[PDB]
Amino acid sequence: ATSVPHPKIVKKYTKKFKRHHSDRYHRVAENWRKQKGIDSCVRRRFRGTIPQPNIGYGSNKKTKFLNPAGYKVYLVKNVKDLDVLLLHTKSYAAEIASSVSSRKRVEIVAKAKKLGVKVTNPKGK
RNA sequence: UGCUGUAAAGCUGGGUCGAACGGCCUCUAGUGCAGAUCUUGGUGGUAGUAGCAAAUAUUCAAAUGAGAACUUUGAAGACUGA
Ligand SMILES: [Mg+2]
Ligand SMILES: [Mg+2]
Ligand SMILES: [Mg+2]
Ligand SMILES: [Mg+2]
Ligand SMILES: [Mg+2]
Ligand SMILES: [Mg+2]
Ligand SMILES: [Mg+2]
Ligand SMILES: [Mg+2]
Ligand SMILES: [Mg+2]
Ligand SMILES: [Mg+2]
Ligand SMILES: [Mg+2]
Ligand SMILES: [Mg+2]
Ligand SMILES: [Mg+2]
Repeated sequence: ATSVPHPKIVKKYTKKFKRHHSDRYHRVAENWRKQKGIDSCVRRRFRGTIPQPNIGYGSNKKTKFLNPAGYKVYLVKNVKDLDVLLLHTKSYAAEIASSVSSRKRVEIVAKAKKLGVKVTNPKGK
Protein backbone atom coordinates (compact mmCIF):
# COMPACT_ATOMS: atom_id res chain seq x y z
CA ALA A 1 0.00 0.00 0.00
CA THR A 2 1.28 3.44 -0.99
CA SER A 3 -0.91 5.05 1.68
CA VAL A 4 -0.54 5.28 5.46
CA PRO A 5 -0.22 1.69 6.75
CA HIS A 6 -3.44 -0.02 7.80
CA PRO A 7 -4.45 -3.50 8.95
CA LYS A 8 -5.59 -5.89 6.25
CA ILE A 9 -9.00 -4.70 5.09
CA VAL A 10 -11.81 -7.12 6.01
CA LYS A 11 -15.28 -6.81 4.49
CA LYS A 12 -17.59 -9.02 6.54
CA TYR A 13 -20.20 -9.03 3.75
CA THR A 14 -19.10 -8.24 0.19
CA LYS A 15 -22.39 -8.85 -1.63
CA LYS A 16 -25.33 -6.44 -1.82
CA PHE A 17 -28.19 -6.77 0.66
CA LYS A 18 -31.09 -7.08 -1.78
CA ARG A 19 -34.70 -6.59 -0.73
CA HIS A 20 -36.84 -9.71 -0.51
CA HIS A 21 -38.63 -10.53 -3.80
CA SER A 22 -36.82 -7.82 -5.73
CA ASP A 23 -36.13 -10.82 -8.00
CA ARG A 24 -39.82 -11.85 -8.21
CA TYR A 25 -41.41 -8.49 -9.12
CA HIS A 26 -40.21 -5.57 -11.22
CA ARG A 27 -42.13 -3.13 -8.99
CA VAL A 28 -40.00 -4.15 -5.98
CA ALA A 29 -36.60 -2.48 -6.26
CA GLU A 30 -33.39 -4.00 -4.91
CA ASN A 31 -32.97 -1.13 -2.42
CA TRP A 32 -32.95 -2.81 0.98
CA ARG A 33 -36.25 -2.76 2.85
CA LYS A 34 -36.91 -4.53 6.14
CA GLN A 35 -39.73 -7.06 5.96
CA LYS A 36 -42.49 -6.08 8.39
CA GLY A 37 -45.00 -8.83 7.63
CA ILE A 38 -46.42 -10.99 10.39
CA ASP A 39 -45.70 -14.33 8.68
CA SER A 40 -42.58 -13.42 6.70
CA CYS A 41 -40.03 -16.22 6.39
CA VAL A 42 -37.31 -13.59 5.94
CA ARG A 43 -38.35 -11.43 8.89
CA ARG A 44 -38.42 -14.57 11.06
CA ARG A 45 -34.98 -15.68 9.77
CA PHE A 46 -35.86 -19.11 8.42
CA ARG A 47 -32.92 -21.25 7.34
CA GLY A 48 -32.19 -20.73 3.67
CA THR A 49 -33.49 -17.16 3.51
CA ILE A 50 -31.39 -14.13 2.55
CA PRO A 51 -28.95 -12.44 4.94
CA GLN A 52 -30.14 -9.17 6.39
CA PRO A 53 -28.28 -5.99 7.38
CA ASN A 54 -27.36 -5.74 11.04
CA ILE A 55 -24.69 -3.98 13.06
CA GLY A 56 -22.62 -7.16 13.36
CA TYR A 57 -21.48 -6.68 9.76
CA GLY A 58 -20.00 -3.30 10.70
CA SER A 59 -16.54 -2.52 9.40
CA ASN A 60 -13.39 -2.40 11.51
CA LYS A 61 -13.03 1.19 12.68
CA LYS A 62 -9.40 1.21 11.49
CA THR A 63 -10.13 0.12 7.90
CA LYS A 64 -13.53 1.79 7.55
CA PHE A 65 -14.01 4.17 4.57
CA LEU A 66 -10.74 3.08 2.90
CA ASN A 67 -10.74 2.07 -0.75
CA PRO A 68 -8.71 -1.02 -1.75
CA ALA A 69 -5.60 1.18 -2.12
CA GLY A 70 -5.92 2.34 1.49
CA TYR A 71 -7.18 5.89 0.90
CA LYS A 72 -10.22 7.78 2.06
CA VAL A 73 -11.90 9.35 -0.96
CA TYR A 74 -12.74 13.07 -0.98
CA LEU A 75 -14.96 14.66 -3.62
CA VAL A 76 -13.32 17.55 -5.49
CA LYS A 77 -15.18 20.05 -7.68
CA ASN A 78 -12.45 22.66 -8.33
CA VAL A 79 -8.73 23.22 -7.83
CA LYS A 80 -9.30 25.06 -4.54
CA ASP A 81 -10.90 21.89 -3.15
CA LEU A 82 -7.50 20.15 -3.15
CA ASP A 83 -6.20 22.54 -0.47
CA VAL A 84 -7.80 20.49 2.32
CA LEU A 85 -5.74 17.43 1.31
CA LEU A 86 -2.31 19.11 1.48
CA LEU A 87 -1.24 17.44 4.74
CA HIS A 88 -3.28 14.27 4.08
CA THR A 89 -1.83 13.13 0.75
CA LYS A 90 -0.99 9.65 2.09
CA SER A 91 -4.41 9.02 3.65
CA TYR A 92 -6.88 10.90 1.41
CA ALA A 93 -7.37 10.65 -2.34
CA ALA A 94 -9.25 13.14 -4.50
CA GLU A 95 -12.20 12.20 -6.70
CA ILE A 96 -13.18 14.69 -9.40
CA ALA A 97 -16.90 15.40 -9.61
CA SER A 98 -18.72 14.13 -12.69
CA SER A 99 -20.12 17.56 -13.58
CA VAL A 100 -16.74 19.30 -13.70
CA SER A 101 -16.00 20.33 -17.28
CA SER A 102 -13.23 18.78 -19.35
CA ARG A 103 -11.29 22.05 -19.02
CA LYS A 104 -11.44 22.43 -15.24
CA ARG A 105 -10.80 18.70 -14.80
CA VAL A 106 -7.43 18.99 -16.55
CA GLU A 107 -6.50 21.78 -14.12
CA ILE A 108 -7.53 19.66 -11.12
CA VAL A 109 -5.50 16.71 -12.42
CA ALA A 110 -2.52 19.00 -13.08
CA LYS A 111 -2.62 20.52 -9.59
CA ALA A 112 -3.14 17.16 -7.88
CA LYS A 113 0.00 15.82 -9.56
CA LYS A 114 1.91 18.89 -8.34
CA LEU A 115 0.64 18.49 -4.76
CA GLY A 116 1.10 14.72 -4.68
CA VAL A 117 -2.63 14.11 -4.22
CA LYS A 118 -3.87 10.82 -5.67
CA VAL A 119 -6.87 10.93 -8.01
CA THR A 120 -9.24 7.96 -7.94
CA ASN A 121 -10.85 8.69 -11.35
CA PRO A 122 -7.99 10.19 -13.39
CA LYS A 123 -9.16 9.48 -16.96
CA GLY A 124 -12.81 10.40 -17.47
CA LYS A 125 -13.21 13.44 -19.75
C1' U B 1 -17.01 1.17 -14.96
C1' G B 2 -16.37 0.73 -10.29
C1' C B 3 -15.64 2.77 -4.96
C1' U B 4 -17.78 3.86 0.04
C1' G B 5 -21.56 2.68 3.97
C1' U B 6 -24.44 -2.94 8.38
C1' A B 7 -28.15 -0.15 5.89
C1' A B 8 -31.44 3.79 4.20
C1' A B 9 -28.03 5.57 0.31
C1' G B 10 -23.76 8.69 -1.50
C1' C B 11 -19.95 9.25 -5.16
C1' U B 12 -17.78 7.86 -9.90
C1' G B 13 -16.28 5.62 -15.64
C1' G B 14 -18.89 5.13 -20.56
C1' G B 15 -23.27 6.28 -23.60
C1' U B 16 -27.50 9.69 -24.37
C1' C B 17 -28.84 14.79 -23.66
C1' G B 18 -29.48 20.27 -23.89
C1' A B 19 -30.16 24.74 -19.34
C1' A B 20 -29.95 24.88 -15.36
C1' C B 21 -28.00 22.61 -10.69
C1' G B 22 -25.52 21.11 -6.17
C1' G B 23 -22.21 20.65 -1.07
C1' C B 24 -22.39 22.48 3.98
C1' C B 25 -25.03 25.38 8.66
C1' U B 26 -30.07 26.04 9.61
C1' C B 27 -35.68 26.66 8.42
C1' U B 28 -40.06 24.47 6.53
C1' A B 29 -43.56 20.70 4.69
C1' G B 30 -48.99 18.66 0.37
C1' U B 31 -41.66 14.72 2.19
C1' G B 32 -40.36 8.26 1.01
C1' C B 33 -45.42 2.84 -1.50
C1' A B 34 -46.03 -3.46 -3.24
C1' G B 35 -50.51 -4.12 -1.86
C1' A B 36 -56.07 -0.52 -0.07
C1' U B 37 -61.87 -5.74 -5.45
C1' C B 38 -56.76 1.81 -4.37
C1' U B 39 -56.93 6.38 -8.62
C1' U B 40 -55.64 7.84 -13.68
C1' G B 41 -52.85 6.37 -17.84
C1' G B 42 -50.36 2.62 -20.42
C1' U B 43 -49.16 -2.71 -21.67
C1' G B 44 -49.33 -8.20 -21.65
C1' G B 45 -50.49 -13.73 -21.46
C1' U B 46 -54.93 -15.58 -23.14
C1' A B 47 -54.31 -15.41 -28.88
C1' G B 48 -53.62 -15.11 -34.53
C1' U B 49 -57.58 -17.99 -30.07
C1' A B 50 -63.42 -17.66 -29.44
C1' G B 51 -65.25 -16.45 -33.51
C1' C B 52 -67.02 -13.55 -38.44
C1' A B 53 -72.81 -20.23 -39.52
C1' A B 54 -80.85 -17.11 -39.25
C1' A B 55 -83.43 -14.48 -43.67
C1' U B 56 -83.18 -20.86 -50.49
C1' A B 57 -78.11 -18.77 -54.57
C1' U B 58 -75.29 -17.90 -57.26
C1' U B 59 -72.47 -18.38 -62.19
C1' C B 60 -69.95 -16.97 -67.14
C1' A B 61 -67.92 -13.02 -69.98
C1' A B 62 -66.59 -8.08 -71.18
C1' A B 63 -65.40 -3.13 -69.41
C1' U B 64 -62.77 -0.22 -65.69
C1' G B 65 -58.68 -0.30 -62.83
C1' A B 66 -51.84 -1.09 -60.31
C1' G B 67 -55.01 -4.49 -58.13
C1' A B 68 -61.92 -7.36 -59.15
C1' A B 69 -65.52 -13.32 -55.07
C1' C B 70 -67.64 -8.13 -53.82
C1' U B 71 -67.72 -1.98 -59.04
C1' U B 72 -70.38 -1.28 -63.94
C1' U B 73 -72.71 -3.54 -68.26
C1' G B 74 -74.52 -8.02 -70.80
C1' A B 75 -76.12 -13.19 -70.47
C1' A B 76 -78.19 -16.66 -67.27
C1' G B 77 -80.04 -18.95 -62.61
C1' A B 78 -83.18 -17.44 -58.48
C1' C B 79 -86.22 -15.04 -54.80
C1' U B 80 -89.82 -11.40 -52.56
C1' G B 81 -94.96 -13.18 -54.92
C1' A B 82 -99.75 -7.29 -54.43
MG1 LIG C 1 -47.15 -15.81 13.31
MG1 LIG D 1 -20.78 11.16 -19.38
MG1 LIG E 1 -25.32 15.51 -18.20
MG1 LIG F 1 -33.25 25.09 -24.80
MG1 LIG G 1 -27.35 26.70 -1.82
MG1 LIG H 1 -48.69 12.96 0.74
MG1 LIG I 1 -47.24 0.97 -7.67
MG1 LIG J 1 -56.47 0.20 -14.78
MG1 LIG K 1 -54.71 -7.98 -23.94
MG1 LIG L 1 -60.77 -19.94 -35.83
MG1 LIG M 1 -72.69 -18.05 -34.04
MG1 LIG N 1 -74.34 -8.47 -62.82
MG1 LIG O 1 -91.55 -17.62 -55.65
